[PDB]
Amino acid sequence: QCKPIPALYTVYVLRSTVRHASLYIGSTPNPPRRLKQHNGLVPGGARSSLRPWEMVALVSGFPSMVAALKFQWALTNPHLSRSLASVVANLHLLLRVPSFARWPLRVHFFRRDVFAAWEKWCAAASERLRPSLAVVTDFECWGIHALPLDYEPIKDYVAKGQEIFEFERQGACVVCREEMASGDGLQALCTNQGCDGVGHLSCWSRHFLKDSILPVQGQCPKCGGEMEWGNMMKELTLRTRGQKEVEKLLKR
Amino acid sequence: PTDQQVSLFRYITQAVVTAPRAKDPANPSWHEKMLMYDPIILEDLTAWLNSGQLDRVGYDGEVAPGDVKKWCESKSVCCLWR
Ligand SMILES: [Zn+2]
Ligand SMILES: [Zn+2]
Repeated sequence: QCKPIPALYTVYVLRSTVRHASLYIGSTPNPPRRLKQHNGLVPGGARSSLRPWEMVALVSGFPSMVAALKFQWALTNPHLSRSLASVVANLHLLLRVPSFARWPLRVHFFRRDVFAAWEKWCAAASERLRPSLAVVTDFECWGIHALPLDYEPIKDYVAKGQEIFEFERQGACVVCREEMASGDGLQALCTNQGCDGVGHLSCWSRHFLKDSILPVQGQCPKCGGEMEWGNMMKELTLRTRGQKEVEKLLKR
Repeated sequence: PTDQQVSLFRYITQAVVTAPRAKDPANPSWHEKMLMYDPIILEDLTAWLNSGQLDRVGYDGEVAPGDVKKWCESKSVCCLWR
């Protein structure tokens, strides 16, 4: 990869309001614009007969566009892995499937009916869904027009790294304790404000996993706070690759 | 899943996670690339696995890209064909 972890990339379930039985499964990093395209207001969409469309639900936090498409196709084709009942159930299984089980994902619902089917299915579910998988609702700006399309929800975090690593306050690693030189390997910074704990990238993975390759949840050694591996990487890749993206965020 | 892959997976895991970490942040190691959610080109990884990285961790022989793809999916590692 050569671009940082996108600020937002979703896989959405689209429904017609003309016909509640017509669903459509796509992906986008900008849900408001893509919904505007599905309803003919912005040029770019794929049949007005079913317009206007709505986004009843979406899954967020795909760490790469490739990943979001691997998921999108996997949900448009359950016969190789239709109705709201099956879409809800296929989504539930895919989130447990090993190929996606450890991804930094969040499930969003926007329609009390569709969210009701999700709870109806989870009540009969075979396996319980991983508790780190946040399932959040947002009914009736709201809905998809509340999701932050940019890197603003981590602006202070990014500024913290811009200080620690520009002025070489990285210190010593907080796992191996060996003093890390500047620009000497990938050095990942903790998320919680007030703490400047830094460590070698492969050391955090070793620490979070105490079998597996990809960390999910974990606690900080220095400050004791909790972090999600997706956020820590979204800052590391932002610093390593997205120098331009960082400048537009902090107005530098 | 298959009775023969499970042995090969323990080696593929080993070779990836024991490879030296990169000293240049711009050119990360394969293990570090997966840690940062990078899409992993199977041709590149499989070729790197057959460069001698499996003979290091004690697996004589060769691996197929399909077996490597099944490895990535068992570890939630995003991969794709070239
Ligand atoms: Zn270290
Ligand atoms: Zn901390």
